[PDB]
Amino acid sequence: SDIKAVPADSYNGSALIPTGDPMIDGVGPSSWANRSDTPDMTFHNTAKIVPMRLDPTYSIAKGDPDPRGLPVVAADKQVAGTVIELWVNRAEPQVTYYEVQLTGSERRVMLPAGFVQWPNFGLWGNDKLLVKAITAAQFANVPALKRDDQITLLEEDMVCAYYAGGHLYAMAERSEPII
Amino acid sequence: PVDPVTGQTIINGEPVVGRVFIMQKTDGTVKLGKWQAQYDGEPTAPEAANV
Amino acid sequence: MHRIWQGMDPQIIMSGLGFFLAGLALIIHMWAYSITGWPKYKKAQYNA
Amino acid sequence: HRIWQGMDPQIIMSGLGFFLAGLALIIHMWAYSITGWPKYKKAQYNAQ
Amino acid sequence: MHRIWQGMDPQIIMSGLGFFLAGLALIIHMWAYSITGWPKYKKAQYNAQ
Amino acid sequence: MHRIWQGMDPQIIMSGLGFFLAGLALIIHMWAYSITGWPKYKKAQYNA
Amino acid sequence: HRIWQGMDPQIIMSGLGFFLAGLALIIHMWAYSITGWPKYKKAQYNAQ
Amino acid sequence: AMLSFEKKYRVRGGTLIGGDLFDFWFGPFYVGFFGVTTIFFVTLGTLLCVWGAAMGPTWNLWQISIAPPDLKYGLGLAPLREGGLWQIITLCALGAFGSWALRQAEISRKLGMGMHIPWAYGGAVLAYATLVVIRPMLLGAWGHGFPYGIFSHLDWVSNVGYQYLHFHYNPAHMIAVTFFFTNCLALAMHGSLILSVTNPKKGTPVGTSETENVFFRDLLGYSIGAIGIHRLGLFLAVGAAVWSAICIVISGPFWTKGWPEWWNWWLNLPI
Amino acid sequence: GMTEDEARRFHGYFVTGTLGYIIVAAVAHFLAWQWRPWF
Amino acid sequence: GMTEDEARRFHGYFVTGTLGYIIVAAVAHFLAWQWRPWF
Amino acid sequence: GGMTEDEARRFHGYFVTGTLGYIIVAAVAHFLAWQWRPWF
Amino acid sequence: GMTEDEARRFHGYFVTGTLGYIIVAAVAHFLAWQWRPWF
Amino acid sequence: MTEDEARRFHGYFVTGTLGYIIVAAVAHFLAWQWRPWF
Amino acid sequence: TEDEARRFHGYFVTGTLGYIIVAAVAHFLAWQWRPWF
Amino acid sequence: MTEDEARRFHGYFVTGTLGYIIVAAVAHFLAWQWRPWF
Amino acid sequence: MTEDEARRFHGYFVTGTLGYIIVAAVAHFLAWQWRPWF
Amino acid sequence: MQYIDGAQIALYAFWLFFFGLIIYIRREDKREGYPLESPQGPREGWPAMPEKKTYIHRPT
Amino acid sequence: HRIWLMFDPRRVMVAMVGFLAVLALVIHFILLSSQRYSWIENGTLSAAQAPVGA
Amino acid sequence: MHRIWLMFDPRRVMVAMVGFLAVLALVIHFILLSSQRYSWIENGTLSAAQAPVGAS
Amino acid sequence: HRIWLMFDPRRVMVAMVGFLAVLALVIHFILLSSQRYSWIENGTLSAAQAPVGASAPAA
Amino acid sequence: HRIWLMFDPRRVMVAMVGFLAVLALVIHFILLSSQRYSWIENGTLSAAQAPVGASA
Amino acid sequence: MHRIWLMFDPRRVMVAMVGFLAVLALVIHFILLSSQRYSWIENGTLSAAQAPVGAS
Ligand SMILES: CCCCCCCCCCCCCC(=O)OC[C@H](COP(=O)(O)OCC(O)COP(=O)(O)OC[C@@H](COC(=O)CCCCCCCCCCCCC)OC(=O)CCCCCCCCCCCCC)OC(=O)CCCCCCCCCCCCC
Ligand code: BCL
Ligand code: BCL
Ligand code: BCL
Ligand SMILES: COC(C)(C)C/C=C/C(C)=C/C=C/C(C=O)=C/C=C/C(C)=C/C=C/C=C(C)/C=C/C=C(\C)CC/C=C(C)/C=C/C=C(\C)C(=O)O
Ligand SMILES: COC(C)(C)C/C=C/C(C)=C/C=C/C(C=O)=C/C=C/C(C)=C/C=C/C=C(C)/C=C/C=C(\C)CC/C=C(C)/C=C/C=C(\C)C(=O)O
Ligand SMILES: COC(C)(C)C/C=C/C(C)=C/C=C/C(C=O)=C/C=C/C(C)=C/C=C/C=C(C)/C=C/C=C(\C)CC/C=C(C)/C=C/C=C(\C)C(=O)O
Ligand SMILES: COC(C)(C)C/C=C/C(C)=C/C=C/C(C=O)=C/C=C/C(C)=C/C=C/C=C(C)/C=C/C=C(\C)CC/C=C(C)/C=C/C=C(\C)C(=O)O
Ligand SMILES: COC(C)(C)C/C=C/C(C)=C/C=C/C(C=O)=C/C=C/C(C)=C/C=C/C=C(C)/C=C/C=C(\C)CC/C=C(C)/C=C/C=C(\C)C(=O)O
Ligand SMILES: COC(C)(C)C/C=C/C(C)=C/C=C/C(C=O)=C/C=C/C(C)=C/C=C/C=C(C)/C=C/C=C(\C)CC/C=C(C)/C=C/C=C(\C)C(=O)O
Ligand SMILES: COC(C)(C)C/C=C/C(C)=C/C=C/C(C=O)=C/C=C/C(C)=C/C=C/C=C(C)/C=C/C=C(\C)CC/C=C(C)/C=C/C=C(\C)C(=O)O
Ligand SMILES: CCCCCCCCCCCCO[C@@H]1O[C@H](CO)[C@@H](O[C@H]2O[C@H](CO)[C@@H](O)[C@H](O)[C@H]2O)[C@H](O)[C@H]1O
Repeated sequence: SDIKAVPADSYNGSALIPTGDPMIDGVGPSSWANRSDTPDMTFHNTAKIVPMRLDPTYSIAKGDPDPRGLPVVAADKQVAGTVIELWVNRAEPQVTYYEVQLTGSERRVMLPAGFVQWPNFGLWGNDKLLVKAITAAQFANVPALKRDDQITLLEEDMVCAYYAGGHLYAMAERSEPII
Repeated sequence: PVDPVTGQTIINGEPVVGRVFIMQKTDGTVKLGKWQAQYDGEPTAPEAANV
Repeated sequence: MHRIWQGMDPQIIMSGLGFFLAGLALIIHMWAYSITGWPKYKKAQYNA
Repeated sequence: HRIWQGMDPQIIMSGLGFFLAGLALIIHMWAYSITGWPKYKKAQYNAQ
Repeated sequence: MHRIWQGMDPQIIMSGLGFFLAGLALIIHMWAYSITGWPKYKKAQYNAQ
Repeated sequence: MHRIWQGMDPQIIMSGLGFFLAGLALIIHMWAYSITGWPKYKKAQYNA
Repeated sequence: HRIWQGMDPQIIMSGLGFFLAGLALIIHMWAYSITGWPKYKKAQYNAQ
Repeated sequence: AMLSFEKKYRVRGGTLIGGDLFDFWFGPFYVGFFGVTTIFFVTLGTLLCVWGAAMGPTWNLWQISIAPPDLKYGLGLAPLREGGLWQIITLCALGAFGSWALRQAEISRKLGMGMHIPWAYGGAVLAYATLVVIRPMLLGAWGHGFPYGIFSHLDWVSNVGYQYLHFHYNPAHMIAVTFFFTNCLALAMHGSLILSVTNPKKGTPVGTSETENVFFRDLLGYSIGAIGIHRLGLFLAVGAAVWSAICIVISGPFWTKGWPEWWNWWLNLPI
Repeated sequence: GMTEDEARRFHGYFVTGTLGYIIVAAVAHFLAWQWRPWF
Repeated sequence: GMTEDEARRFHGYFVTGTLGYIIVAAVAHFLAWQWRPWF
Repeated sequence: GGMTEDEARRFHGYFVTGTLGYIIVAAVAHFLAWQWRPWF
Repeated sequence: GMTEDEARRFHGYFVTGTLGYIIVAAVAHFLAWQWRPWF
Repeated sequence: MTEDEARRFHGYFVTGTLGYIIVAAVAHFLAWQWRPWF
Repeated sequence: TEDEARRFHGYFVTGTLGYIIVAAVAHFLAWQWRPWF
Repeated sequence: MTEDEARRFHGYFVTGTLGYIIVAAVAHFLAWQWRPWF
Repeated sequence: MTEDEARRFHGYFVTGTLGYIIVAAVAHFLAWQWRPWF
Repeated sequence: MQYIDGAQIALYAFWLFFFGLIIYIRREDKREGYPLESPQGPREGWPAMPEKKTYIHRPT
Repeated sequence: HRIWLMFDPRRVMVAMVGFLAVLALVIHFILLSSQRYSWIENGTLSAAQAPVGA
Repeated sequence: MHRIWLMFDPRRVMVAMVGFLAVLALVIHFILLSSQRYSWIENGTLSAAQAPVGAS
Repeated sequence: HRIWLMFDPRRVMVAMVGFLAVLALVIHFILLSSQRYSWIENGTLSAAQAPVGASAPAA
Repeated sequence: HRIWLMFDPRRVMVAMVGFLAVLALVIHFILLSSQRYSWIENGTLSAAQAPVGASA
Repeated sequence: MHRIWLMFDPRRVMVAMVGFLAVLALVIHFILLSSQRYSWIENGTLSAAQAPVGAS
């Protein structure tokens, strides 16, 4: 019993019910793989994913909104923080993560770009970021990093798994039949 | 053959209770045989080209 | 007697009673037209 | 009379009315074809 | 005798007895109509006048 | 002899006997109608 | 008599019922064909 | 039997219909409400296909054919001998194809995934629905659908294609073929690219994402992204089915003459 | 919904409306019988 | 739903309604029998 | 459950009374039907 | 299930019911035989 | 989702259903006069 | 929840049985119009 | 679950199965009189 | 939605709906004078 | 001979090649997540799971 | 009955409504396209005039 | 019988019911429009005596 | 009677009902396809008039 | 009414207008494709001259 | 003997056996239905002397 889940009934093939809070214990869609605890490296032995402040040769293409200083609207339609720094992939130039400072600051969390949607599919005014996967309160329980400048593959899985697991566990309604 | 009196169909000397029909497959379809058999009822082979 | 109406909205009763009476009166009127043949025998006189 | 206990009187009247409405309409159609009433009287008034 | 009704809802009994009686009386009335030929012969008189 | 009814619901027994008796009486009645020819001969006397 | 011990008495009787009911129905079919009983008595009543 | 990492993912929730009653796994398969609905329609449809084979002249697998009704029945349910069995099987197929898509949506919801697979599958279902539902309704008879037989439905395609005297000149068919051919070329390129990096020249280390982008820039001057290739493959494969559905639905319901004659508009431009 | 007190007065008006409607219908069928009897 | 006191009074109302419906139906068949007997 | 021993005892009384009244009334209907068109 | 006391009481009613049903069915076969003997 | 609003909704729903059925009954009777199907 | 199941069962049983009786009457009407045996 | 509920369920399942078989037997006997297949 | 403007909206919706049906009834009256369909 | 012709021979050679290829690809499919876990013990379908495959990484 | 403690009453009635609706449509559609019971066209014929397969 | 709405959502019931009724009404109207006897747009003005009847 | 320990009664019921529905529909559909038992069209015929299938005679 | 507390007036109004516009276009095009009510071509004919479906 | 169940679990073998028996039974019933001699739905009531026999 090291996975913190119990079978529903004694019939085999039955689904597991998590015992605690599946977001943090990593069960079901919140599960992560035990990847290597070392940062990914580019072709020249440098960290693959780094914040822009560590490499000033990167910039934002013209005609693309600068998401820094923009509000982060969570699944509650309540602002969960503000984007302050971008994490980019140097092997293939692309935004990978957003760094969000909470409303009462005192901490910074990461937000994968795959869960970020823009208003009107990015066609009309882009004044905020949409995060449908997690609530504003659970932004505070996103796993943190060991260092402020590089991210290993182990934690990379943990942040992505935590957000992806919130499409089933953010609210009780999301884990229930529609009819 | 048909019974002269009752009108019943006789099969191998035994009358049948009911209206007898000859069984057939879907729309009277018959499985194909050899590829040469495709040319029975067809016109014969065409004459040589005028060159 | 009156205890059958307890808990019932008087508007709902009158709206549902009017629906019954209107549709029933229309059906029996069409029923009565066909039996007596009233509009036919007078329409044909004015259209002769 | 104890059979009515725990039963909503409105549901019972709405189930008796549904029964009587559908049974009376079926027997009326049954009686129309047996007596032949509307047919003979309508043919009298529509023989003009 | 009366213990056969223990642990049962009296309304389920009355609903099933109505189902039995209504379905049975419909089958035998159709049975009876074809045997006596009642509505046929009476409606034949009234539809020939 | 009574020790066979041990641990069995009496309402289940009666419903399963009711199924048997109802379905067997229906099959034998149809069986008996064919043999005696009862409704056939009486139907012919009234529908002639 | 030690063949019964460890066996369910209901399973024994429910398995004898299946055996006897199905065998009595096979042989009643067998007996009807051999004697021709319903055929000859049906033909007496259904040809008059 | 389960994969060595599978146990922690087998959790409840994510269904669209039902609760713990239909939230179990039969062997490797997940059984939902739409898993139960799939099995019902698959069993009913397959048994009726076997019955259609038994009604026909042969048990040969290639020669079995269950044909649609005659055009004179015109959107009615024909006799089962005369094509009505084809219509019943069509309903079972539609129910099974729809249930399969909804069952896939339930599985992705349980795994915290996107909804791309059900909608990608819907492109194939749309093409099938155009062939047996939409186009026959526009033409006014269920008999415009194709028969259910391995080589019988090839005869239908041939004769329908020649109903327009040259089906190659269909403008939507030309586009749909290009989508199919480009998809096959792109899939070969993508499969080779991943395998060549992961299985490189013997004795050398496994390559990186730079190696792919550098290689395709060296060969062609442009390298689509790692996400770009998967977006393109989805677009090419699904767009092939969508353009196929368009190409068949315009033949008959909209264009009735030969397809070569359609190109009059290009030849009669004022210039 | 209605309480017991108001359902007693509602029933009083409802019964009066039913009787008056039936009285008018009775005269209607009475006048229709002389014009064209249906039996 | 209802109570024993409520069902005792209801049963009295229901029986006098069931009864009275039968006599008026009995007159209906009596008048119909005089007009066109169905046997 | 429902209809305990006391309730079932009184229910069985009203059931047997209703069953007999149904039988008697049906017997008269069969007697009237027999005089009109006997079925044997 | 069913106890020892009520297994016998049920069996007594079942035997009486089974017997009375057979005798009543015996009279029906007696009457049917004088009407249409089936052998 | 309370017994109070379930009763208020049921009264309007029943009346709306009741009204819908009668208009269909009048429509069917009107069509039977025009062209009966039996 | 065992009491609410018993009350629902009465509604479902009555509705199921009443629906079959109504369908039996419709089948009776169709037999009068055009018998299938 | 418990053997107490495994005895209750099996009683209704067998009676339901027996009821279904009997009505099917009646249906097959009805069809045989109308149009026998042997 | 304060439930009070719903009454305000309902009056406008009912009048607009009933007014549209009356106008459409006149259009069917005009079309009947031109070419009856019964 | 008479019934046997070149197209049939080529078709059956292709069938054998395809079945071999499918066996090889199914072997490659079982390089992750195997052997399967069951209450009865370890399980492998046909084809059996292949030997462990190791990659080569660039030095740091 | 305790059957509703095993199956959800809300879901059973929804699935039962769907099955009966589909069954009723199939039977109505089978009869509609038959020679004998095409009631939209031949519903006014009497039982003697209705077609019989032969 | 108001207790039914404590089980089923009135929003989802009405939307599902309105959708089914509209689809059913369109199907029946289209079936009659495709028939010979009740193609009311074309014949329409024929009396019941002159309306088509299927073969006997 | 122990079969319900090794199998979920809820799932066996659903499987059984689904199997019976498929089987019943298949048999009804096969008979509707047959000439002798196409009861919608020829159900009013007597057994003496019902179709009987036979093979072609020798001559 | 209390129904507007259940359904959004904007969603209902847009859906209703969209339904009515589609329904109106369908009916106008069904009559246009018919023979009796192809009013753009035969609209000047009198009711006696307008085409009628066959009495067969 | 019984130790085969210590090698194959009773549940899996039973499901496979039931599945194989059902498929075999349906295949044989359908094979006979497609034959001339044993199309019992159609001929059925023919005696063994009247039943079709394949050509010699
Ligand atoms: C190319 C190379 C590779 C080619 C091959 C590629 C293969 C790809 C797939 C790979 C996996 C295959 C193996 C597999 O699926 O194993 C499942 C099972 C082990 O399952 P498990 O792990 O023990 O089960 C877990 C769990 O479900 C436990 O639940 P429980 O034990 O309570 O099971 C309850 C189930 C079963 O009960 C049943 O009654 C179901 C019986 C199904 C089979 C028989 C069908 C006919 C009778 C139907 C019932 C009759 C009444 C009882 O109850 C359920 O309800 C489970 C879900 C069933 C489906 C949903 C409900 C459908 C309802 C409507 C339709 C009804 C039927 C028409 O193991 C076996 O069955 C062992 C044998 C496996 C090999 C296949 C053998 C096939 C033999 C026949 C071949 C015929 C060829 C034409
Ligand atoms: C040749 C064929 C015949 C014919 C033969 C039959 C026969 C026979 C029957 C029907 C039945 C039905 N037919 Mg048809 N029918 C014909 C032509 C039509 C036409 C048409 C366009 O001409 C239409 C619209 C219909 C429509 C209908 C339905 C109204 C009805 C029920 C279907 C059903 O089960 O739904 C199921 C789907 C649902 C969603 C069910 C919804 C819930 C229902 C409404 C609840 C009922 C509760 C019940 C009444 C309560 C009873 C209470 C107790 C009395 C106390 N028929 C022709 C003339 N029809 C069936 C029926 O039930 O009739 C009563 C039936 O058995
Ligand atoms: C053979 C068929 C006939 C014909 C038969 C009909 C019939 C019959 C009708 C239409 C209708 C319409 N036709 Mg057409 N129509 C023909 C040819 C045409 C042609 C054309 C180019 O030939 C066109 C463009 C149109 C266009 C139109 C639209 C104006 C309208 C359908 C849309 C709609 O609902 O609008 C909405 C347009 C409006 C003006 C709606 C106004 C609504 C407001 C809310 C009324 C408010 C009243 C007041 C405020 C409140 C009173 C409250 C209480 C009652 C006291 N018709 C041919 C000749 N047409 C329908 C219609 O609605 O007609 C009026 C209709 O029923
Ligand atoms: C003389 C014949 C004509 C012609 C006539 C036609 C006609 C007519 C049509 C096409 C269509 C197509 N033609 Mg062509 N065609 C010709 C020559 C060609 C040539 C060529 C090299 O010359 C090519 C490349 C093509 C290419 C194509 C495609 C664009 C298209 C087929 C794909 C498709 O629709 O997928 C769509 C995919 C599907 C329909 C599959 C759906 C599958 C469903 C959803 C799931 C099934 C699951 C299954 C039952 C599971 C089984 C069990 C499991 C295995 C266990 N044509 C010639 C000139 N062509 C077809 C088309 O566009 O169809 C829409 C079509 O009907
Ligand atoms: C074959 O079918 C075919 C051919 C068709 C043959 C037909 C056959 C059949 C079977 C026909 C059936 C006919 C029938 C039988 O049921 C018909 C039934 C008719 C009936 C019952 C009519 C009843 C009418 C009642 C009326 C008009 C009451 C009006 C009340 C009014 C005006 C007062 C309102 C004001 C109030 C209350 C004050 C509010 C106080 C308040 C608010 C306060 O105080 O708070
Ligand atoms: C043609 O061929 C086939 C079809 C085969 C031929 C065969 C046909 C067959 C078999 C027919 C069967 C017929 C039949 C028998 O079965 C018919 C049986 C009919 C019956 C039983 C009718 C009963 C009617 C009862 C009525 C009208 C009662 C009304 C009561 C009222 C108004 C009082 C209401 C309460 C009030 C005012 C106060 C409430 C107190 C409250 C609220 C309180 O206290 O709070
Ligand atoms: C084609 O021909 C074929 C068909 C082939 C030929 C074959 C035919 C065959 C085989 C027919 C079989 C017939 C048959 C079987 O044997 C018939 C058997 C019929 C029977 C048994 C009928 C019984 C009817 C019972 C009635 C009416 C009882 C009513 C009782 C009432 C109303 C009281 C209810 C209680 C109340 C009100 C208060 C108590 C509550 C209390 C105290 C509380 O709440 O506490
Ligand atoms: C075509 O050819 C073919 C025709 C097929 C040829 C046919 C061939 C064959 C082989 C036919 C076989 C026929 C047959 C086989 O033997 C027939 C077998 C018939 C038998 C056995 C009938 C037995 C009936 C038993 C009855 C009626 C008992 C009723 C009991 C009652 C009423 C009491 C209920 C108890 C109570 C009330 C007390 C509750 C106490 C409680 C709860 C408590 O105290 O707790
Ligand atoms: C050949 O032809 C084929 C086709 C093949 C033959 C086949 C035929 C078949 C199978 C037919 C089937 C027919 C069928 C059954 O299945 C048909 C079933 C029909 C039904 C059920 C109709 C019911 C309609 C009811 C309606 C419209 C109700 C409307 C209610 C309204 C508007 C008021 C609501 C508003 C409220 C409450 C606001 C208050 C809010 C409040 C107070 C608050 O907010 O609190
Ligand atoms: C040739 O044709 C082919 C097709 C080929 C031949 C084939 C034919 C075949 C195979 C046919 C099969 C038929 C079949 C079997 O499968 C048919 C089976 C039919 C069945 C079982 C129908 C059952 C219907 C039941 C209904 C309608 C019940 C409704 C219940 C209601 C209304 C009550 C709800 C009450 C509520 C909600 C109150 C809640 C209170 C609460 C909550 C409270 O108080 O709290
Ligand atoms: C040419 O034609 C072709 C087709 C080719 C030839 C054909 C060939 C073939 C292969 C045919 C196959 C036939 C076959 C296969 O074996 C047939 C097998 C049929 C079988 C097994 C039928 C069994 C049915 C059982 C039923 C219906 C049970 C119902 C039970 C009920 C209703 C009770 C439920 C309620 C309960 C339990 C409540 C208590 C709960 C409680 C107490 C709680 O909760 O506690
Ligand atoms: C099999 C139905 C498939 C339903 C799936 C698609 C949903 C859309 C439903 C479209 C329904 C069309 O409705 C269909 O109209 C045709 C028109 O000939 C009717 O067709 C039948 O009756 C008409 C008259 O009634 C006859 O003239 C015609 O020869 C006969 O085939 C069908 O009985 C009816 O089913």
